[PDB]
Amino acid sequence: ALKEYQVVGRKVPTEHEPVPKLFRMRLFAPNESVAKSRYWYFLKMINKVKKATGEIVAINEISEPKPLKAKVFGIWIRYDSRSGTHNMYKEFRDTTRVGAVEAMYADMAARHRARFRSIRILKVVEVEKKEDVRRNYVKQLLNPHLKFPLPHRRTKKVFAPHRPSTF
Amino acid sequence: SEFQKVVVIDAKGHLLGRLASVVAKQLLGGQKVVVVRCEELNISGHFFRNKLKYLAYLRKACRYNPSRGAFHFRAPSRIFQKAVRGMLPHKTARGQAALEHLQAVEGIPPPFDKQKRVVVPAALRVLRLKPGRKYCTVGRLSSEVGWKYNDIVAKLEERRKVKSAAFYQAKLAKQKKIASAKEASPVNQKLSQFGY
Amino acid sequence: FKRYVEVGRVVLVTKGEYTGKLAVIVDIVDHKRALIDSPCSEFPRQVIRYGSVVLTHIVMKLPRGARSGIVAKKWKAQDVCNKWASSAWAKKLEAKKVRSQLNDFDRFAVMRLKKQRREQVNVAV
Amino acid sequence: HGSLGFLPRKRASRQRGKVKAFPKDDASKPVHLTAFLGYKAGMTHIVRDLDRPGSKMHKREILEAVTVIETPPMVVVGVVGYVETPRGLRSLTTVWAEHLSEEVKRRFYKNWFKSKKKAF
Amino acid sequence: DIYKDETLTIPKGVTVDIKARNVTVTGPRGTLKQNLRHVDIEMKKQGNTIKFIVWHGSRKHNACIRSVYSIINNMIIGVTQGFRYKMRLVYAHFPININLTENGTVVEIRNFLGERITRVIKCLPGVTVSISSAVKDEIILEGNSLENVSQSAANIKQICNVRNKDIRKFLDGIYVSERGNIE
Amino acid sequence: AQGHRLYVKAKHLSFQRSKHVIHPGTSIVKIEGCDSKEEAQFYLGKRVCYVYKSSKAVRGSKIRVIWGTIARPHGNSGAVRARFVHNLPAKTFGSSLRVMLYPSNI
RNA sequence: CUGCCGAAGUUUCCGGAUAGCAGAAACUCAGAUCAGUUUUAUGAGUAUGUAAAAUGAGAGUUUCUAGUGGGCCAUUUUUGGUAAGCAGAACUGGCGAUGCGGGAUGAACCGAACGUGAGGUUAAGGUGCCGGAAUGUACGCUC
RNA sequence: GCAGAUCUUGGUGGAAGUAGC
RNA sequence: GCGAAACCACAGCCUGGGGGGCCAGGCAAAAUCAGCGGCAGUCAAGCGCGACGUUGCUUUCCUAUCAUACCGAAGCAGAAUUCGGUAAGCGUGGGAACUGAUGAAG
RNA sequence: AUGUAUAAAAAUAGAGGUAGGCUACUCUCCUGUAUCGUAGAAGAUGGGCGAUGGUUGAUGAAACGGAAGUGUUUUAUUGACUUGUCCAUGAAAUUCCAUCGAAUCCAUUGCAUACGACUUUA
Repeated sequence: ALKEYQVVGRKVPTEHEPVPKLFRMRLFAPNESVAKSRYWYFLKMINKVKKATGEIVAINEISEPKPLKAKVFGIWIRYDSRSGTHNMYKEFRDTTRVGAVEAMYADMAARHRARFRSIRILKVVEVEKKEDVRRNYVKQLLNPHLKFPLPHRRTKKVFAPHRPSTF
Repeated sequence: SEFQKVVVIDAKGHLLGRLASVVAKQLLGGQKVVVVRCEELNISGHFFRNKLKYLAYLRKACRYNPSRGAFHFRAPSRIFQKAVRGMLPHKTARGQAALEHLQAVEGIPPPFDKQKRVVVPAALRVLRLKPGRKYCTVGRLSSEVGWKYNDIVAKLEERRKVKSAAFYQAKLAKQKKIASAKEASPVNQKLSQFGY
Repeated sequence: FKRYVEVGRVVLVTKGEYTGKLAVIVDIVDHKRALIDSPCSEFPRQVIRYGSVVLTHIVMKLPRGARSGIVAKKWKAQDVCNKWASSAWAKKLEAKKVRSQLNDFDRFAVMRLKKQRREQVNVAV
Repeated sequence: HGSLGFLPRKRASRQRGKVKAFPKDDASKPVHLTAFLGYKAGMTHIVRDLDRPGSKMHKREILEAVTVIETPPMVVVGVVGYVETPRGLRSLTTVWAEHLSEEVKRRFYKNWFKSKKKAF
Repeated sequence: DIYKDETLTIPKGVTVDIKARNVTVTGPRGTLKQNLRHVDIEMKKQGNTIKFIVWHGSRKHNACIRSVYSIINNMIIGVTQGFRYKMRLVYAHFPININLTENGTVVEIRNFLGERITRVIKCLPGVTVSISSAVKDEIILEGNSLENVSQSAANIKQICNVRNKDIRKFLDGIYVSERGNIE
Repeated sequence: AQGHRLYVKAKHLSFQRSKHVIHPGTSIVKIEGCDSKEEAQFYLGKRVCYVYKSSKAVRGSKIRVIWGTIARPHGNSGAVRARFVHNLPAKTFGSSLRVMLYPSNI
């Protein structure tokens, strides 16, 4: 599973710097020991505050306020390739930001075989307007007159007596 | 949930490598399996898919007294019997005693026409295969490699169906009498409250 | 004849903790997930997938994404319950739920029942 | 040793020529026979005209090397019947005639003159 | 996508039936039966039309959707209007013999470049060919199934196919010029 | 013979084993109708046997018996892991046992 | 016959040595006497060595006495190198003395170091059959 | 105190009723 | 009829993989006998070089067909010829216990 | 082996049945956790009420069933078993689970041939 964590932190204050700045991140992590490890990863590449200098101040979970409402998420990904160069924008349709990034990882694990550390997610925004959705298939599950038969049907205990209906 | 002393598995619509693995365990389990209509088994992949996978097996013979090489059997029954021969430890005393519990025949001989024909719901083609896929039929395949008995069995099986169809209407007319007699017994409708 | 996945389609949860409860679909979110609810309050609103549910033929008129009370309001007016029970599908599945609460002596009393029933083979010869 | 179709070189089993294949026929044709039995008298030679157009001896007289075969009238004594099976061609019933000569009754026996001659 | 639909209006033909997974297309000229196993596609009837639908699939199956739409339409053209094609022969020195037999099914062709080879062109089932009388060296072949009709004349085009000579100087031969409906 | 059979039909499956090391002191038993390792908690503790028929007759009959009980569930398919007073012979793979319903707790 | 301890397989000089590793007694000290270790401090141009904190553990002295200066690999620098390999110097380990689960069988791979047994639980690796264990669940791929 | 030294002495085998006279 | 001796870890089927034995396979019936292009220069895809370009001289097996079968292309009227393709089946560029004869037995 | 119970077929982007004259309408499927039989001192000995039914045995059979007919159906006749329903006597101290015809040798033959065999005759 996944659990989105709000993380903020700073460095140790010195006499030269009495008040360090505070930096907020909204990232995803299956537990909290990897959040406060990924947090020092992003902040080291951007703010150059090393792990031997900074400290962690607050970790909290962000449960989705409306998990019962369908939504569509536009997903900004910086992907670290074998050449280490990919900015990616991808849309997913589901209910929860926790659930989207799981599907984001899964698709990204198939077509582009991305690992854990090979991905640094950049920004996640609940895209709302229908004219901004830039994908054909996501658009088609959003027309009022949608319909389809069931796919992947299959309706122990081997040796069935009669033929399955499969209808 | 079956521990019959003998089971008859009608094989039309099944896959080869999945039925041969279901059967191979039930042989070692102690049962006595008969696989009828072995000629109408299916294999994933199009017609030429296993065709060169078996025409390659014909190119493989010993190079000492070539009447001692591999015996490439052409019958649809022995195609599947081969499939249940590598699945079993047929070099031990428990393998060659299991193999004589399996009787794999084509068509339906009369000793198994008049018995129940169970199917395997874990090896069927309409389940395990994506719709609109390429599949080849073994008995339609092995005819093109030497099994010269296609036109007889397709003729023979057609006669059995209409005879079995005639058997069915008499059986269907039988329970229509008891369909009336079931509700005619008044005790059914006021004492159905035990679920029945 | 072919049944489909609509808005407001009545379904039946076949694999889950609420196995066998009549629920109605609300909003289709994907090709594998959906929005589903039932007026029975023991069934909370939630996202069932299609691999662990079975469609039902009965359909019901409802706009998109109604709240639970309005689902119950439309359920009570268009009486899906006891419209499902009219079918022969419900007769077996409900009788499956009675023939499994049968104790030993009652499953012995059905022996008497079918012994009072077997000699009724007196028919028009 | 180059005609591998006739290899391996081992002796035959039946002293009598065994027919393996039989000609394809139809139900529209009248009933007729295929096989027979004869005996090797010996080789001889003949002379005969040649009514063959297009040959180098068209309408000429050419020697031909030939073979006379001693063929008696042939005694039918019953039938066998085949049904067609997925396992090949099985024989269903063997129906013989009423009476047999001692000659064919010698076929079933190894010592006909010693034994009780009680066949059939 | 999740749907791919294309519907053609059914004409006054006798049958637009697709029951039992077979194209039993019967019209005013006659009845035609064909196997419906090109692809697992949704043949749905709606009044005076038959709708072809490919729901929740990819392009590999979706590309075949228009083929059955054309194939049924091709069958509709044969059921309603039929097909009538005229093939034109070319003779320069040795005229090519042509004899229609078995109601025009067995085409006894000979004297192609004066050759003694007996060219027997057996027509496809359901097509009748005849030597057109209006224009010399013209053969008129008509039928309901255009696919069997078109392949037969192409086979006829492959029957007296020139070989072992220069195609420029040796130019007279069998050709097809008119390909149209019977109505 | 339908007014009898107060046991449950089973089949001795195999010894306990790894790929190369087999442990004939504890067996594997497949009970009929037990198709989950949570539905095998009902047959935990029952006294199973293995009845057969020898040629030479002792004490007025010929049928001999090897008793034993059931200790653990085994896997995700409703097999169990039994334990017999004499270890079952290795030539009884795929035989039939009886899972007697006692000591019954239901 | 059984039990206990148990190496080096490289030096340093000149086959002989000394040291080392393993050992036996005598005799030291319960201490800061140590430690294939990490801190903090001083310096030194992230690394370098030096001293007194953490952490563990009882340390030390000689005397007299066997075996041992083979190598096979794996580790990273590395200069000379080129069609292409490679050649060589140094570090670290294994194996030599070591059986066992996997890796289909293999010493150089993955786990793990062993009295005799019972019961449980795992590593590596696996759960369609051979083969003990999900034809499990989920999502995307492929003709 | 033996399993071994192309070990010493003694006894006996397979090759074989073969090679062969 | 007489009658050795050499020799003797135990041995005896093949394929592939680390040999007769190991692993995975093919299989497997007694008991016997007789044969056996480079250099220099200009560019410039793109990430100081840079591609395609441009300028200077110098027994059997295997197809990769040698004919036969079949076609494609060619200033191929025809003959004859050239090129290309399928094609190693048979002919006229390369590789290197086995077959007989008895035999018991469900 | 402790019931040794169960025979349409085809399809799955479908199937079977329901009027009517080739159809329209309606119904059914979507597991067999179904159907089928099941008590008796090892299935006791009697009596009643309801029924012409069920059950199996001895046959006399007849129709069938050939892809291995390893079997099915209609049964006359005879008989037991009749729990169909309702009442009467018995069970036990196993007093806490153990359960004559052929063939061959010898003979004969030559189509065969190293020995064997094969082929003739006897």
